[PDB]
Amino acid sequence: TELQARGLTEKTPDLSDEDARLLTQRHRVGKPQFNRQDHHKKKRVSTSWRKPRGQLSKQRRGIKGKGDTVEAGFRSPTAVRGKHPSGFEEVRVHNVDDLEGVDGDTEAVRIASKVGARKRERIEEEAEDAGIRVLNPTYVEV
Amino acid sequence: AEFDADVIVDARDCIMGRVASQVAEQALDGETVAVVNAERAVITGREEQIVEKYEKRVDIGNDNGYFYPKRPDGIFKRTIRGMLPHKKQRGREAFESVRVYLGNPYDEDGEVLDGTSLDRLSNIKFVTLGEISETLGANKTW
Amino acid sequence: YAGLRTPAESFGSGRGQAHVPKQDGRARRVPQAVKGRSAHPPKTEKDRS
Amino acid sequence: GISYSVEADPDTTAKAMLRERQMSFKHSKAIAREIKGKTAGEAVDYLEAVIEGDQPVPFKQHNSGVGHKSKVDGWDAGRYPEKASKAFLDLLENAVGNADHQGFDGEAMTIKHVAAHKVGEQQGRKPRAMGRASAWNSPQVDVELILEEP
RNA sequence: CGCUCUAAUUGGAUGGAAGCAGGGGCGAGAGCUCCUGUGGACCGAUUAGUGACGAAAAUCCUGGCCAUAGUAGCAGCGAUA
RNA sequence: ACCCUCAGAAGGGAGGCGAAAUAGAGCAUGAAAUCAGUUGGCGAUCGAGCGACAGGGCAUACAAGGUCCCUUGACGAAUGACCGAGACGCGAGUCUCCAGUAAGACUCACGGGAAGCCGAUGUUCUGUCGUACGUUUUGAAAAACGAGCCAGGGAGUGUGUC
Ligand SMILES: [Cl-]
Ligand SMILES: [Cl-]
Ligand SMILES: [Cl-]
Ligand SMILES: [Cl-]
Ligand SMILES: [Cl-]
Ligand SMILES: [Cl-]
Ligand SMILES: [Cl-]
Ligand SMILES: [Mg+2]
Ligand SMILES: [Mg+2]
Ligand SMILES: [Mg+2]
Ligand SMILES: [Mg+2]
Ligand SMILES: [Mg+2]
Ligand SMILES: [Mg+2]
Ligand SMILES: [Mg+2]
Ligand SMILES: [Mg+2]
Ligand SMILES: [Mg+2]
Ligand SMILES: [Mg+2]
Ligand SMILES: [Mg+2]
Ligand SMILES: [Mg+2]
Ligand code: NA
Ligand code: NA
Ligand code: NA
Ligand code: NA
Ligand code: NA
Ligand code: NA
Ligand code: NA
Ligand code: NA
Ligand code: NA
Ligand code: NA
Ligand code: NA
Ligand code: NA
Ligand SMILES: [Sr+2]
Ligand SMILES: [Sr+2]
Ligand SMILES: [Sr+2]
Ligand SMILES: [Sr+2]
Ligand SMILES: [Sr+2]
Ligand SMILES: [Sr+2]
Ligand SMILES: [Sr+2]
Ligand SMILES: [Sr+2]
Ligand SMILES: [Sr+2]
Ligand SMILES: [Sr+2]
Repeated sequence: TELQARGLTEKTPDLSDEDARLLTQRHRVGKPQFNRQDHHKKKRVSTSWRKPRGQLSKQRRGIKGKGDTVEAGFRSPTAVRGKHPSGFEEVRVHNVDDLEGVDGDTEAVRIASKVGARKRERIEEEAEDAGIRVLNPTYVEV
Repeated sequence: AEFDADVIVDARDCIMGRVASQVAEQALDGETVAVVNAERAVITGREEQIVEKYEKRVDIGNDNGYFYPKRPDGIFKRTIRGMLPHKKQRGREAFESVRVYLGNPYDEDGEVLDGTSLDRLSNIKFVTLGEISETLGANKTW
Repeated sequence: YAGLRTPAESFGSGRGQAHVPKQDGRARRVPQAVKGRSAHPPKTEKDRS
Repeated sequence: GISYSVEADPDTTAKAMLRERQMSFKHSKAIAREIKGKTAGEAVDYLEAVIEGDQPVPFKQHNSGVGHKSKVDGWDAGRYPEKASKAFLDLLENAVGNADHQGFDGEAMTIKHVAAHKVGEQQGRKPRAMGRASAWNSPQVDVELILEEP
C-alpha cells in the first residue's frame, strides 16, 4: 500500500576520522559556480566554463565581483575528492558481474540508466546480499 | 497630527548642523525624533555670506528642478536629510521618523543635546533660521 | 571543385552588406557560406599508407 | 494547430475551437481576455454590443495610438473589433450548441477557458518603390473555448 | 575534457536505446553521471587509431522569430462621384 | 462510418480505427528564439552591465542529495580581556598584577529540536564589489569598430624538399 526502495538504502560507509573530517570540510567550504562570464547576459552564451580571454576582460583581470576564475587552489581534498555526499565511493555498474569485487563497507553501487528493469532486479537483489548499497534503487509497493 | 517621538530636542540657541548630526545618528538607531523651535535654531558665521549661500540655493533650478525650502520648518529638515542616505530603505525610514516643528507643539520641553549649544554671551556672529527664512522671503507664519 | 561552381562576386562596400560573394542574392563559394567550398577537406593526394 | 491546453472533465464541460482564422491575433487576445469568466450568453450579448459599437473592447496590450474610450473601465484605450468578435460568436455558437446536444444549458455555462493562439501567417508580397517588395501578410488564428457548468 | 568513424577486448536495450524537457549527485574545470517525463530503436566502455573534431564575435552564411505596430500606406495628379 | 452544429465536401463537437492520432497528411523525434494561457516570486515613492560572494522573505509531491538548529561539555591556533588591587600622567589615558587566564575559528560528544526542515532550485530583499563581451589601441564604459534574437553552418589542410 506504500512505496519502499529495494536494498540497503540507509547504509553508511565507515570512514577514518581524517576522511570524515575532510568530507565534512568539502561540504562546508564548497565552491563558486564557475559559470562562463556573462553567460547570463546572452542566451546564445552557455553556462559552460570558458577561460576569460579578453585582453580587457574584467573577470580575466580578476576584478572583485566578476566571479572567480578556475585555479588549482580550488581543488577539493585528495582524500575525499569524488565521494558521494554520503561518503561512499561510487561504482558504476552495468550488470551482476560488475558487483563482484565491490566492498559494501566503502563503496556504494550505481546502476547505469541504460540497464533495463529486468536486469536491474537481479543486480538489485544480488547487491543487497553482498551488503552493497545501490544509490539508484527501484521503488516497489509493499 | 501627533508624533509619538521617543526624543524631543530643543533647537533653541543650538548650532543647527551639530543638532542635525545627532538627530541623524539617533534616527538610524531607531529613535523617533522631533526637533522643536526650529525657527530659533542658530547657524554660525557672517550673516551676509550665510544668507548669500541660502539665496543661491533658492535661485538654482531648472525644469528637472531643485526645490529648496525657505521656511525654518524644514530648511532644518533638509539639513538632516543631507546626513541621511534617504534614498535607501533604511535611510528613508530614519528620515521619515524625524519631524521638525516651529515653536513647540508638545506639552513637554525638548532636551538640549550636548555640544549643540551656542552661548550668546560669547558670540555675536551667528544667525537664526527664522531670520534667514524672513530674508529668503518666507511668510513668518511662526 | 565542389562549391566552386559559381560566378558569385562580392558587392564590396555600399549596401550595409558584409563583403561576401553572392549570386542571385544568395551568398557563395566561401567556406563560411552555406553551399560554399569546404576549407580544408579530405584530399585524395594524401598518402594514407 | 493547437490542442486544448487545459484539462476538462467531459461530464461537466463542453469544448469548441476555431481554426486558422484570418483575423487580427491582437484583437483576439483582447476579446478572449475580456469575455473569459463570463457566461456563454453574457459573452454573446457582449460581443453583439461590441459589433454594434455600444460596448468597447479594452486594448491593454496592443494599444499604441489607440484613442481612449470613456466606457472602458479601469483602463483608457479600447476599440470595436467586429470581425474578430463575429468569429468568436461563431465559436460560442458552436460551443453552446455542443453543450446543448450533450444535455447541458449552453448559455448558463461559464467560460472556463478561452485563449487565442497565432497559428501562422498567410504570406503576401506588396510592391514598393525602388524595385523592391515587402511582406504583406495575414495572421492565422486558432482559439480554444471551454464551457463549464456553473 | 568532448566529437566522428575504424579495429581488438568487453558491455547495455522493447522488463524500453539515442534524442529532448525538468530535476538530483560528482569534478578547480573541459565535462561525467543518476531520477522523472517524453520517445520507440538503437547505444556504449577500455585500448590503439582516424579526422570535413569544439564558436559569442568575422557590416560572417542559411533558416526561423520578436519588438517595431494594429503603426506608415490604402488622400494629393484639372478624371473630387 | 453514424450523429450533432454550421451558408458549408470547410471547421468544430461527439464517435470509430490503432500499442500509439500529442502517428490524421511537409502526418518518427520535436531544441532554441518566440506566442497564448496559467503558476511562483516582485510590483503603480522609485534608479540603470542585469551579476559574483554573504545573509534574510516567500515558493517546493515522489525520485535521483540528507542534513540542519539550540543548551551544555571536550578540544582550543594567531589573537586576547573586563573587574579588582597598586603605581604614574596637566589631561585624554597609561603601567604592573590578576593572565597568555576568561575568551578564541573548525571539529566531536551528550541531551533537546526542525522535514519546506538542511542542501538544492525559482524569485525577491539587504551588505560588499561592480560603467558588458570580443577587437583596435600607449590608453575602451567609451561620443572608436562588430552584432536585433535563436538554431544550425563557419578558419593550421595536402604534396614535395630541408
Ligand atoms: Cl590537478
Ligand atoms: Cl527650480
Ligand atoms: Cl541615499
Ligand atoms: Cl562672535
Ligand atoms: Cl500579430
Ligand atoms: Cl576540521
Ligand atoms: Cl595552429
Ligand atoms: Mg545564457
Ligand atoms: Mg558544399
Ligand atoms: Mg492614434
Ligand atoms: Mg519599376
Ligand atoms: Mg578492453
Ligand atoms: Mg570566438
Ligand atoms: Mg557547431
Ligand atoms: Mg539574416
Ligand atoms: Mg509610433
Ligand atoms: Mg464633383
Ligand atoms: Mg511530426
Ligand atoms: Mg590610437
Ligand atoms: Na555657514
Ligand atoms: Na530652487
Ligand atoms: Na553552377
Ligand atoms: Na594518395
Ligand atoms: Na501600454
Ligand atoms: Na474610463
Ligand atoms: Na469608465
Ligand atoms: Na546586417
Ligand atoms: Na533565497
Ligand atoms: Na577592431
Ligand atoms: Na571593449
Ligand atoms: Na567617450
Ligand atoms: Sr534510462
Ligand atoms: Sr556618534
Ligand atoms: Sr567608398
Ligand atoms: Sr503596449
Ligand atoms: Sr570545423
Ligand atoms: Sr512581425
Ligand atoms: Sr478618394
Ligand atoms: Sr475524437
Ligand atoms: Sr547616479
Ligand atoms: Sr589556550
